[PDB]
Amino acid sequence: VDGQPMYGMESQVEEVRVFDTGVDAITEVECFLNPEMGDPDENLRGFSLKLSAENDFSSDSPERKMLPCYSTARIPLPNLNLLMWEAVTVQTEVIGITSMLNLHAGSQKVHEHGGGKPIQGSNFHFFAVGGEPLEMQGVLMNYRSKYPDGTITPKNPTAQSQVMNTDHKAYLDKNNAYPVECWVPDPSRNENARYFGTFTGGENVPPVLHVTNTATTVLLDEQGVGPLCKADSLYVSAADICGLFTNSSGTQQWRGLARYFKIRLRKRSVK
Amino acid sequence: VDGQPMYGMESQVEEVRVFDTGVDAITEVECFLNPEMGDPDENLRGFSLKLSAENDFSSDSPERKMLPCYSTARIPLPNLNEDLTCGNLLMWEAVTVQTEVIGITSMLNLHAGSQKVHEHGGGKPIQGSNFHFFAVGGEPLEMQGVLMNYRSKYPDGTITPKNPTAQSQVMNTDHKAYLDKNNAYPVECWVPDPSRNENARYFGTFTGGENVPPVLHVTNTATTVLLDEQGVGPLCKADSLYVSAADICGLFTNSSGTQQWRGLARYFKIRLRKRSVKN
Amino acid sequence: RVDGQPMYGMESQVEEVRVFDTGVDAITEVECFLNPEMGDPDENLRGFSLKLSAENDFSSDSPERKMLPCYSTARIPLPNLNEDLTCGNLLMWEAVTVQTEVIGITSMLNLHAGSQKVHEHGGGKPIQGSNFHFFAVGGEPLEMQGVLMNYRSKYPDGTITPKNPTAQSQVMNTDHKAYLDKNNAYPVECWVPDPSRNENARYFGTFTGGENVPPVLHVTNTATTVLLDEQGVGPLCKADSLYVSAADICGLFTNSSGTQQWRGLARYFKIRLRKRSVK
Amino acid sequence: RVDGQPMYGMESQVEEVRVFDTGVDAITEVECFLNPEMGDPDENLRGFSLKLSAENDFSSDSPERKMLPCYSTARIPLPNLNEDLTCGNLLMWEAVTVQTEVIGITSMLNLHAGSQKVHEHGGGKPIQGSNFHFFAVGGEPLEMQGVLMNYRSKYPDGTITPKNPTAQSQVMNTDHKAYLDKNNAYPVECWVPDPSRNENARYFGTFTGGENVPPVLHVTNTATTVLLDEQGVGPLCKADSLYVSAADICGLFTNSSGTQQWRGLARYFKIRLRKRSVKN
Amino acid sequence: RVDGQPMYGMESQVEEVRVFDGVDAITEVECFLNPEMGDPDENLRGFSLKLSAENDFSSDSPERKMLPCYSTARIPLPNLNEDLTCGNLLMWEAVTVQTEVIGITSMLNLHAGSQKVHEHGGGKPIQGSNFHFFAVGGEPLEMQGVLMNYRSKYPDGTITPKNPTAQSQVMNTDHKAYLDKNNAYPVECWVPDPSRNENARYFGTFTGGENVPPVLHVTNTATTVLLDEQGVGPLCKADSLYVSAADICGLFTNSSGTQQWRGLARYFKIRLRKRSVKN
Ligand SMILES: [Ca+2]
Repeated sequence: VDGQPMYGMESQVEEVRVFDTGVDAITEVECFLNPEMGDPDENLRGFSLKLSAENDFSSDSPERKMLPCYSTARIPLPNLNLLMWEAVTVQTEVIGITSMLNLHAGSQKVHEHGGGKPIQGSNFHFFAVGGEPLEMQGVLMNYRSKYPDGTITPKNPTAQSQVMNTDHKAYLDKNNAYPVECWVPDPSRNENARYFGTFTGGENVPPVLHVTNTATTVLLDEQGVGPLCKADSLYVSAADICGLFTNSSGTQQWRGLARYFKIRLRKRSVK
Repeated sequence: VDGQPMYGMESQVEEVRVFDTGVDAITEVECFLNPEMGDPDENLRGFSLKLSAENDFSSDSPERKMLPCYSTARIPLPNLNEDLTCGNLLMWEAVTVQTEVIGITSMLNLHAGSQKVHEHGGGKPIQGSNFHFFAVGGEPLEMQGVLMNYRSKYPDGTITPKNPTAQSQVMNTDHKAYLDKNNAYPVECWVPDPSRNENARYFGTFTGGENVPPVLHVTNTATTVLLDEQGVGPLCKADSLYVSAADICGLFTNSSGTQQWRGLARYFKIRLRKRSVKN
Repeated sequence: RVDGQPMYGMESQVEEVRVFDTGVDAITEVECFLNPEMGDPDENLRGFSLKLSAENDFSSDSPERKMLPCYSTARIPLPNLNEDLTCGNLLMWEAVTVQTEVIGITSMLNLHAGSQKVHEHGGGKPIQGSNFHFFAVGGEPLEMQGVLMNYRSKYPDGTITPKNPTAQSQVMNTDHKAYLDKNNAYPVECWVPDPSRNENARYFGTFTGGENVPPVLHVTNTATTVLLDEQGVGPLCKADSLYVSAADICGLFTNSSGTQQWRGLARYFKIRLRKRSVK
Repeated sequence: RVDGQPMYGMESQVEEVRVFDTGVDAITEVECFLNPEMGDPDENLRGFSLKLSAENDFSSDSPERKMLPCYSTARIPLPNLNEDLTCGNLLMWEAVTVQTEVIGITSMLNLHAGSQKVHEHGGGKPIQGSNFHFFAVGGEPLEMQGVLMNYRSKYPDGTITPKNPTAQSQVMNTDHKAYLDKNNAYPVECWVPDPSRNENARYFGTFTGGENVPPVLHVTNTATTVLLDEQGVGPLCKADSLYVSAADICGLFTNSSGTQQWRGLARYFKIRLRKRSVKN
Repeated sequence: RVDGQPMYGMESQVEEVRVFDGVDAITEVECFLNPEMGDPDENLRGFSLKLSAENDFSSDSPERKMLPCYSTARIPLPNLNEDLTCGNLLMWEAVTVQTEVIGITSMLNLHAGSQKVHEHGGGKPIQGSNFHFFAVGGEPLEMQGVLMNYRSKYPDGTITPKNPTAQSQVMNTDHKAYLDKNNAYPVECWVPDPSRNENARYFGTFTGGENVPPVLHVTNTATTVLLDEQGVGPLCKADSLYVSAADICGLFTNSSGTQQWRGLARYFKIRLRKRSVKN
């Protein structure tokens, strides 16, 4: 899996803490994923290319830099070997939500003499923690969409690809390649990961984003077993499309933000 | 019941797992229902025909491909009483269900088909009136008919309240039906009958209006318990499990201003156990 | 006496009576429905009001009967329990739980009949705006308090409204006490359940006001309201009579002309009763 | 001293007093109501404000009395418990629970009287926009903190507003402490419950601001607010006085002319009290 | 150093210190933070300068008085160790916090300054993008910088991410700061750092959009518990308690159509206990 770097010089692991009261040592990993909104030039990191509109389904050829893609990373863990790292809990929030209080830069005035238009409209907030790559199912608004070089989209789509077509199974195995609009986490798989997403659609939808270091998601299933890290690898996945930025011209760009992860792991004996 | 296929080549059962630690054997059935929004041509699977408007109640003849219909399927289960003696009935009991709508991110395509929100703007998101509904039962879902307009003339290929009257716009107890055909019972004509469905659990939210935002959640960590107050889930009569859905996500608005319903498939993971019952 | 929707005879709105008897603490379930009373301006528009007037000065406000939604109510007769008991023993039916939902919420997905196009080439306008959803289960008729938008409103023949209203009738006037003793007569806009009484009933209501309010309605056979108070006592059925009350104004229907009508739906009730010893 | 809505005598807004006493731990329930104080611009428009002015410069902002909704409050007198007790024994009434709802929420379904048509041939405009729903139960008067949109506002005779306001009065100015000691005098726009005080009361408020905000109002006789703190102690009625406070601005009524008036409704209270032994 | 809003001396924003006492004495500290919205002149305390619009990302130079900043204060606490022998460390531990925004009803003034909503109408309520945030810690709040536009040129009197790059619009780990100065860290530049703040609890909700209604609750019955999973609250390491807030309520629209941020103060009641710790 070719994800965002989680070792070496550009590593997005900010801290590793070990809590050891003699038995059942907990390892906490603090890391982040950057959004992959399309980045139309070197200065507009975290934005998409301006959106096209009204393309007939027969001639729908979106530009690469217009398509937000899923973020993912493989975090390498110490080799234990059968003892496996088990993901127990995750704290996660979107980083930089207050940046949207800048109404002076770039955004269309709401009216004569007014401030800039806030980022608003369709948003998607999603994260996953797994012991293997996230498993995706493809579903398309329009099966005839012609997707650009550098994206991975449902192969040999049909009209059924607009509903459920079981041919479209993929691993989230490349960062910044699987367009959010083409793929969802596969509810029929991901037996070894936990995923969470909310889509809110509409022109005037307000973004609502919460931050707190007091909220924890438990990753243990009903049997008290968390995701188990195959090949000593921990997989984090995100999509955080916050809404649409409206320029003075009236053009619209997706805006995305990074997601923080604190994952608590323990060593677990397994068959 | 003539539903979406759940055996053979086109079966919409994706996986059957059996968890057997000697005693409490659980069978998990993973399946999906496709939406039945009307499918106006071979390319627009999951959409309706464009919506007509302002038909007088006296001349209201909606086209078949304009009407979303309920989805349903019969899942066949192993026979349990094949190797048992008289007086012993083992039945499959639906204990829990995990369900979510499949492909909710597809609505982040604002480049294809949808009217610009304003000059130089992106496409209009799918929005407006939506209905999200699912049912798990040991027999076909039981429906009650209610009509906006009793005089509506419904097209060939649909099953709608027979001999409607003005009372059919409120409660008319004549309009009882089994959801016994997939893609035939128009969502606008039928609701789950609260007076029946003693052997199923159903769940539905209608949200009406022009600008209603769709709000859809996905997670493999949420489970609905199907057991009643006595700890009994739906019991599968004739070794048949029934899943039913309607997932009208909202209205798609074309450049022209024409509007089509957009629907998505629903996933089901149903946990079943064997239960001893009298006779 | 209470002159409600019929709950015995040929036109009875009791759909089923089940008795669950495992030797002790027999439960009787009553399944019934109330139809909405939105005004029914002609024989074809059952469940709708007359079109809404606007801008009447408070000094000349004379709304038409068929424009005013009214509260629904019914007396359900129960078996006599004291026919076969000796003196000093009073057995009463006690309402323990209620399952209730609005019947036919999907009927609002008909956007082809009657409703004004949302824009050129568009579908019909969904029902939306001000709504009120209310139900009560009691052992006696529901007790009402009158409050008026405008005390000078002149209410039509066939309605019962606050007698001798004053400016204080626009806030709290304690003269305006009434029993919900007639179906389709007490205008919703004039009356609320009296929080100062109803010691022997449970009531529940949500008002949502505004032009563009989206309707949100849930259906499920898995949700139960417990009617027991802190002491574990439900409503007690005086004179062996169970009282159900409802108002389900779903929002406003907008015609092609731009005229608006209230749309209402029926409400289902499943009430669990047990026999209780009382002094 | 608190000059509130009448809660004894001929005009008393106590509707019922029920006593439940099974020999021990007697509960007294007090049922009462507060009327809204929206401004009442003439004798016929009880429950409404004067039409709203707009665009007054901060330097010349002189709102009319009948344009300002005010807090409602009342002192309910309770029996003395200490008349036949000896020195060193103090019994006080303790507020344990409250059931409260807004009275007359369905009155807003009158779209035929007074309200501007929503469009040609349409019904009247529903009441909507900025609303405030607030209630308090206490063993002493409600304690208020003043905060002003505009400190230079000149408030009319008949109102009590922050004395000698400053620019800091638009944020937190600790000079602006008051008791809610007069019904229909403390303008809602000038005052909030003081979170730094009210140790002997429980208060609850939601403000929702905006042009198109829908009113959402619930009624049920099955919902109870527990007034007990973490130690299981409710407000103590220290001079045998129970204090109820409310503000229920439901939104704006729009006339045919386009003028806007606040519309308010009364609030019902059922308060359960018990007798509690307290130290001298 | 933390140069915050005064919490000792004549201008102290500590309103009360209560002690509840035989063994586990609780000290309650009641204080407030004022908002720092920019205060464009001596009369407009709690407001920002009118907002500019449409600055190209390459020429974005916002004025100081246009930028809301985070509020913070260091509250000094009694020394506990003055009469203890070495190897014994008593520290103040923050257990709970009650907090609300002060003066939410001030937004019911629709007569002063605000543009009429329409001819003959009242003033436009404050509405749009808002941010409500508070923190309680035993050390200064730790911030991460993120920018809408990395090329923004921030005015003298602010502290903003040093040497920003395109990555500063997403996650750039160079932008670490302590909230060490009141009215200097612009809200739009900084968030609490989830990678740090091991010794504080923070809570924030951003709601963006033109027409967002402000929703604000007040009650003295709601408490936030600050204890972690081990039952340990923030520990005030140098006998210093840190409170931080940002309460941008929305936009005020003048008659001209110009817009200003409006902010309000936040109250804090913090319950502290003495806790024995290792040196
Ligand atoms: Ca009573």
